[PDB]
Amino acid sequence: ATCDDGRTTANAACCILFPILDDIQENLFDGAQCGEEVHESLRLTFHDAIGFSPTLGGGGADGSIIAFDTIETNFPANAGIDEIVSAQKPFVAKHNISAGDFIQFAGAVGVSNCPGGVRIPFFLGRPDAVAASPDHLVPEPFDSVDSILARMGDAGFSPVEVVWLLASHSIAAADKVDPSIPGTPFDSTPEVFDSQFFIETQLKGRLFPGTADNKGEAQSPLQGEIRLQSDHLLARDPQTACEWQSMVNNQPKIQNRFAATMSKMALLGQDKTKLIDCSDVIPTPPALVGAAHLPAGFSLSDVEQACAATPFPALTADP
Ligand code: HEM
Ligand SMILES: C[As](C)(=O)[O-]
Ligand SMILES: [Ca+2]
Ligand SMILES: [Ca+2]
Ligand SMILES: [Mn+2]
Ligand SMILES: [Zn+2]
Ligand SMILES: [Zn+2]
Ligand SMILES: [Zn+2]
Ligand SMILES: [Zn+2]
Ligand SMILES: [Zn+2]
Ligand SMILES: [Zn+2]
Ligand SMILES: [Zn+2]
Ligand SMILES: [Zn+2]
Repeated sequence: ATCDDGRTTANAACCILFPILDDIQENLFDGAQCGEEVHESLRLTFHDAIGFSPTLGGGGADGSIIAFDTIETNFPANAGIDEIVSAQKPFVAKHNISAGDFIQFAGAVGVSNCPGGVRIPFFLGRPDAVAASPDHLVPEPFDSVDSILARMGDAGFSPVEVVWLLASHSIAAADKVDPSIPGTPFDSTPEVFDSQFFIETQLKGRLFPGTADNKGEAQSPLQGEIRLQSDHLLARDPQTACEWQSMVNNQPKIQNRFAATMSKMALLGQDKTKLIDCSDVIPTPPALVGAAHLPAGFSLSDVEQACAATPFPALTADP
């Protein structure tokens, strides 16, 4: 199909997304860059979608975190999310798509700006949200592995899928874990969707980048990087450590599994067969530039290897 401005897409219903794409690329993503608002928009896709429990309710990827922002943004696990919700709200008001569609569209567009990134499958047509998520549905960085895997499993994700989703932490920072050092990233390349997060979380912790007693924080290996306790444990626990290590210097697996599992997450509470595939509106991501490495001065002895079956791969260090 050909849209009014000459751009093409498989289904004509998708044409409405093109002015939305251009607006968010400039005005939410700072000119199609992989910066703060991409990272916050990607976090928003998960905090919207994981509000989904067969027992307790919540409609999953339904825009509830925007439609019922007064309730959801005050949940403790949603600390700091009000900023991206307030930034996205005027776009939803101006354009003619539902909040649930907008949150997943913005997350997919954002990720596509990141070198190494992927085009997350995107489907159009979610109805407006009809309930707020229950509290206590979003995993917290001081939750146990058992807790996190039980919560994610309740929403439909296996332990390997949790690891795959956490490739998101390769383009991510924290503002509320240690409020003395807001904006501190989880890996050394927060504007590159790469395996550095899976490498750097496996290094021996050395320091606290800000203060020393924050709930849900573990020691980091690097000044200028922050480590969550949940990531420390997921990299080391016998249920997940082998999958975690399998991501290291495995860019094709990171890409393939993150895209597939993000699509599953973006469809929680929805029926793909009732929606329209508009995946081809999402931009082509740039390539990695771009090689997996240990930080300068580090060696393989600094890796806390946690997979009994497979030795950690031999990486080189930056000079
Ligand atoms: C599995 C359990 C998870 C836990 C415990 C967790 C925890 C956290 C925490 C504590 C922060 C920092 C919030 C702040 O202080 O500002 C964060 C940020 C973030 N999370 Fe995760 N997360 C999890 C899973 C995921 C998933 C599945 C995604 C996929 C979309 C995701 C995407 C992000 C992104 C992109 C950020 C960066 C936000 C920014 O830069 O402001 N998280 N997460
Ligand atoms: C059950 As919970 C996700 O608030 O630790
Ligand atoms: Ca929701
Ligand atoms: Ca990265
Ligand atoms: Mn942030
Ligand atoms: Zn910006
Ligand atoms: Zn519009
Ligand atoms: Zn509407
Ligand atoms: Zn709770
Ligand atoms: Zn709790
Ligand atoms: Zn908890
Ligand atoms: Zn365990
Ligand atoms: Zn480096």
